[PDB]
Amino acid sequence: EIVLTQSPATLSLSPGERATLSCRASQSVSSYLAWYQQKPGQAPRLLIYDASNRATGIPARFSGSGSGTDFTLTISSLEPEDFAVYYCQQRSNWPITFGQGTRLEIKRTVAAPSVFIFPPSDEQLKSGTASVVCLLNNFYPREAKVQWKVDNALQSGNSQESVTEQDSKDSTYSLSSTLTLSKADYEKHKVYACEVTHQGLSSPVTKSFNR
Amino acid sequence: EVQLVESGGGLVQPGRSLRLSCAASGFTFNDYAMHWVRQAPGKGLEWVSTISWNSGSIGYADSVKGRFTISRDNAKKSLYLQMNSLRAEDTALYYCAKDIQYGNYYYGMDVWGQGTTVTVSSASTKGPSVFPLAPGGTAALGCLVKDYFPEPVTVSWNSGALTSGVHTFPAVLQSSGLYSLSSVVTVPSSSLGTQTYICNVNHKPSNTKVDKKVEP
Ligand SMILES: [Zn+2]
Ligand SMILES: [Zn+2]
Ligand SMILES: [Zn+2]
Repeated sequence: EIVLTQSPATLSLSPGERATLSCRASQSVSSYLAWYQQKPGQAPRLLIYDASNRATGIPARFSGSGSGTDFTLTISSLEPEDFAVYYCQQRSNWPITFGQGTRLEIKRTVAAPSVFIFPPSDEQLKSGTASVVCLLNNFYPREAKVQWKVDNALQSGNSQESVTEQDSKDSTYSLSSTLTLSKADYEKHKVYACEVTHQGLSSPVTKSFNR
Repeated sequence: EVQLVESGGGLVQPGRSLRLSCAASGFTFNDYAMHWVRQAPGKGLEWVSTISWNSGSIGYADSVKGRFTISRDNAKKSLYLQMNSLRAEDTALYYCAKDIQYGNYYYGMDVWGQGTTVTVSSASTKGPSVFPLAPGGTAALGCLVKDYFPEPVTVSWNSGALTSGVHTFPAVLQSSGLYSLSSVVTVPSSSLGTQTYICNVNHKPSNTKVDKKVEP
């Protein structure tokens, strides 16, 4: 098959700035290179076909260029609706293949998260499991370090985190971190703490409860 | 209106079969090449199959050959996919898509459906448990939606009357093979004694609706 490599994987830019997205093929695809936009929850949208032709109704700020193996989608002055994932697709050769995408994210001023910790419920503890949840609300950039401490000892391997899509109103993120223990283990400890490290925080914020 | 509408997705075990339909209206279906394209949760697009307007030319993805059969009915403006001996890694959202190609070499998928989700698993469907994340200026509260299979679960707050400040997080696949998500909302602390907060959880695959009131 023809492999298409997209770079960069992620791109952070402000509205009004220019976006330059690269697609490179493992062998020539001539001009048979299309570009797609895809928002979360939504089907893909054709932007460009034949390397450089805009699909019907696509704003003029979208332009494609290239031939052979090296292609570029340029968005000359970014709009808020332009922040999405972008895929290239070749139509030269069986099988039809796609790049793995470039995620285009809104660059925003730094915003520190507000942090909340939740103990497990009494309803859950009867089932023999304890989920401790830590919430970071409305922060930018996406990069955050959230660590769990139990009786002040840093935890490892026993939590998972999940992040929302960029907010359509304020361009921030929200994040959950979930600490999972057995009820038994949970009841052996005294203090449960979520320590959060972020560019918007001069020093780490810690939220805790005593079981 | 120009529409493509797919259906037939479902949860089936490995080795079993599914038939997908893609019903078109509002454009000349018989003029165009049609495609099936699939997308795994969190992943990129992967082409499955293609059929020309006259059904005389057909293409298949490599992982799919000998197992999947594409077909169309121009008079019914419908496109089909017979999927045989299904595997876990066939799990995806399946799209049908119309090409712009018309007597030329211009290639582009300009009209897409919404997708039908196919889940291939040995694991039986299981409804969630719903636990409160109780509130401790601005407060936060939520619901933990734990141990369900398969995706999706949907969450609303106060039967849809609360939307501002809500964050319903992408599910996580736990080592148990079961999914978990939290849904949160931040609220003014002042309203905690006065305002009622209920999360409405729905898990269609198990017919589960749960309303959990979340309190101090
Ligand atoms: Zn190859
Ligand atoms: Zn605009
Ligand atoms: Zn928020």
